Amino acid sequence: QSMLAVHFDKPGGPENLYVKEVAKPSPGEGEVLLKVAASALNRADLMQRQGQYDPPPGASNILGLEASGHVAELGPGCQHWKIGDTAMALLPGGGQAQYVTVPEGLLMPIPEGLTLTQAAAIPEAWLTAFQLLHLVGNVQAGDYVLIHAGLSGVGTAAIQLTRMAGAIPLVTAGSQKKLQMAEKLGAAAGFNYKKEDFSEATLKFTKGAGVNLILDCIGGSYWEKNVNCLALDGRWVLYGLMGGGDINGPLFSKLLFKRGSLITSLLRSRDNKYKQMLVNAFTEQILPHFSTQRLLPVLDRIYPVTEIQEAHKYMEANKNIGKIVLELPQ
Amino acid sequence: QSMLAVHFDKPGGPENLYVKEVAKPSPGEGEVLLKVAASALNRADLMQRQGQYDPPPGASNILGLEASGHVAELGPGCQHWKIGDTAMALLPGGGQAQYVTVPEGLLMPIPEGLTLTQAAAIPEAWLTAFQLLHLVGNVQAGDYVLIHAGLSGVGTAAIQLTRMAGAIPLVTAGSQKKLQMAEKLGAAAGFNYKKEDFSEATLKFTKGAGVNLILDCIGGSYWEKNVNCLALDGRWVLYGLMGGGDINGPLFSKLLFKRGSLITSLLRSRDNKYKQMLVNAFTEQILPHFSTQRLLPVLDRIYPVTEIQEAHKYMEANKNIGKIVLELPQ
Ligand SMILES: NC(=O)c1ccc[n+]([C@@H]2O[C@H](COP(=O)([O-])OP(=O)(O)OC[C@H]3O[C@@H](n4cnc5c(N)ncnc54)[C@H](OP(=O)(O)O)[C@@H]3O)[C@@H](O)[C@H]2O)c1
Ligand SMILES: NC(=O)c1ccc[n+]([C@@H]2O[C@H](COP(=O)([O-])OP(=O)(O)OC[C@H]3O[C@@H](n4cnc5c(N)ncnc54)[C@H](OP(=O)(O)O)[C@@H]3O)[C@@H](O)[C@H]2O)c1
Repeated sequence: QSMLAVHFDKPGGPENLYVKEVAKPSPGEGEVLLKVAASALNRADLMQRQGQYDPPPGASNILGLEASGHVAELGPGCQHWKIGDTAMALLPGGGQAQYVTVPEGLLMPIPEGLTLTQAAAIPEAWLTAFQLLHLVGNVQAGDYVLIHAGLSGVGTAAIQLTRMAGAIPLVTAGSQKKLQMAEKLGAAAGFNYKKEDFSEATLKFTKGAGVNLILDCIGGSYWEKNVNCLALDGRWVLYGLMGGGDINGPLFSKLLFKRGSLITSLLRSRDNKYKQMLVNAFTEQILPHFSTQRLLPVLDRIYPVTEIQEAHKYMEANKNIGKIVLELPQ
Repeated sequence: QSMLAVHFDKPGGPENLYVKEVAKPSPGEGEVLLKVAASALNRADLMQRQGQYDPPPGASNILGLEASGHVAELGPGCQHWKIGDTAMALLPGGGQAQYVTVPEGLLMPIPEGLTLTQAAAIPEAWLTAFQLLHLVGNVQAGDYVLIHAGLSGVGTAAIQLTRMAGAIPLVTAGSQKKLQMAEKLGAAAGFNYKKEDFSEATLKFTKGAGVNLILDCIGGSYWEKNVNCLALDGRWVLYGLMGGGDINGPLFSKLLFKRGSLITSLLRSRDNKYKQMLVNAFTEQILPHFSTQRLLPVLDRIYPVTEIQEAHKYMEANKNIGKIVLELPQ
C-alpha cells in the first residue's frame, strides 16, 4: 500500500507543502509501524521545509518529529507492544504521514486520559525539554532556569518539567499573551524580549545571582544577554539558533568569568541507543506524570494534515503557544 | 615576626618584582601556617603582576598559587597535621613568600622520594589538570584529549594525567623542543601551532573523529581551529584566554553542530569546599602515583626567590617547559 504524507517537492515557503500519496514504509528489524493519528509541528519542520535543516541520515525525508497513533504492524525481533496498541513516538522524521516505522524502544504509551492528538504534542517538545533539563543541563531543585521561547512547544514542556524538578522557571517570549500562558504553566517570571531586556530582568529576579540554567534556542542574538545573566557555574544550554549562530564579542572572557558551560544539545541527530536511553529515562521519570503536579501537553491549534500549509504559515508567524498538532485521516 | 615575600608595588613588567619584608600571616581557624620551601610560577602570576588578574577576595595579594614547605604553626580547630610535617598546598595566593596559611584540607603530603622543590611543581598544575580532565571535562579511557600549551605546567600535568586515565593526549606547543618533551611525557602527538594547523593535524591523527576533550588555555585565537577538530559530544574545556577572549564567527553553529560543550573552568576563584573536594579527590586518586605509571613533576628551572624577576622574565618568554620553581630562603 501507499499512504497520505505531508510533502514538499522543493524547499521554500509553506506554499510548497502539500499532502501526497507516498510509499508506506515497512518495519525493519525491531521496529513497529505506527498508524499515525496525529503528528505535531516542530520548528525543525519549518527549517527542513526551508531546506536549511536536512533530516538525519537514515531518517525519512518526511516532516514530523513525533506521532501518536496505533501500532499497525510489527517488525521482526519485537520485545512488549501489540498490533492495535495506541502509542506515541519520538521520530527523527516521517511523522506527518499516515504511517511511520518506529523502533519499539521509542514508542511510549499514551498517558491514560489523553487523546491521541494531545499525545502528539508530547514526544518532541517533552523529550527535548527533558533532555535539556536533566541529561544535558542537569537541573537541580532550587535552580533558576531561564527558558527562551518559553511558549515554544519545548518552552512549555520545559516550564513544567522545571517545576517538576523543583527548579524555578523564568521564561522569555515576544508576546504579552504568551507570558500569561507561561505564568499559567508555572513560569515564576516572564520577560518580554521585545519590550524589556531579559538579562537585567533575570538578574533582578535572581537578586543578581543569575540563572543556573539557560535553555537557549535563540543563541547569537541573545548571547550577550545570556552570559550576562548566567549564574556562576551556570549551564547555558544551547539547542537552537533562531537568533543566529554568529558571535561577535568576548563570549570566552564572559563565560569563563562566570565559570559557565555552553553545552549544546541536538536530539534529532542522536543514535537509537541515546534516544532509547532518553525515552526509557523519560518513560520511567516523566511520562507517568501526564496522568496523575500533573503534566499538561500544551496544544495551541489542531489542523487536519491537509492544512499542513496553514499550520506552517501559523508557526512561521510565531502565533502558536505550545504545540500545533496535525491530525491524519485514518 | 615579618617574612621575605615576592612583591610588586605597582603592576607592570617583571621589572616591578622584588622581595620584601612583609607581615608573616597568622593561621585563622582551621588552617596551618606553611613555612614555604618552594613555590612555583604560574601564568596567573604574570597576569596578576601585570594587573590583569586581581587575586580572589580573601586570598592574599602576594604571588604564588602553590607552595611546598613545612607545617610551621597550626591554627585553632585542626583535624591530622603536625608542626614540622612537610606538605604542599594549592593556594589562592601567597606562596612566593616564606610563610603562608593554608586550610589543612588543602595541605597535601609531599610524595615519598620527591624534594620539596619538585613538590612545589605539583599543586597548581596538577590539581588544575586533574580538575580539567576529571571533574570538568570528564575524561574517559580512549578519549582523545587535545592539550594546548602542552608544555605549560598544566599541559605537562595533563599529558600525564590523560595517560593515567587511559586517554590519548595530543598536545600543541610553539616549539620543536617542547613537542619533544611532550612526547617524552606521553603525548601521543604534538602539533606546532607556529608551524602547522593543529586542527587539520588533530583530525588527521583522530581519523576525522576529532577530540573528545580540548584543554584550552588559549581560547579566542584558537577557537575556530578548536571547534573544527572537536569530536561529536566533545567537551571543550576553556580555562585560559592567552589567545584572547573575543570570538568573531559561527561558534554557536559550529559548536551546536558538534553537540559540543564549551565548559569553562577556574580553580583560583573556587571556594574551600570545592578545593577540599578536589584536593581530597586528588589526594586519593592521583597523589599516590607520584611515588609508585609514575607521575613526574616537570621542573624546568629553579630560581631562588630573590630572582623572581628573572623567573617571570623567563616565563613571559614562554621558554619554560613545565614548572619554573622558586626556592625560598629558610
Ligand atoms: N536541538 C534539539 O534537541 C531541539 C529539539 C526540538 C526543538 N528545538 C528547537 O527549540 C526551539 C523551539 O522548538 P518548537 O518547535 O517547540 O518551537 P515553536 O513551536 O516554533 O516555538 C518557537 C518560538 O520561538 C520564538 N522565537 C522565534 N524567533 C525568535 C527570536 N529571534 N528571538 C526570540 N524568540 C524567538 C517564537 O515565540 P516568541 O518570540 O513569541 O517567544 C516562536 O513561537 C527551536 O529553536 C527549535 O529549533 C531543538
Ligand atoms: N583557570 C584555571 O583553573 C587555571 C589554573 C592554572 C593555570 N591556568 C592557565 O593555564 C595556562 C597555562 O598555565 P601555566 O602557568 O602552567 O602556564 P606556563 O607555565 O606559563 O605555560 C604556558 C604556555 O602557554 C603557551 N602560549 C602562550 N601564549 C600562547 C598563544 N597565544 N598561543 C598558543 N600558545 C601560547 C606558551 O608555550 P608554547 O607557545 O611554546 O606552547 C607558554 O609557555 C595559562 O593560560 C594559565 O592562565 C588556568
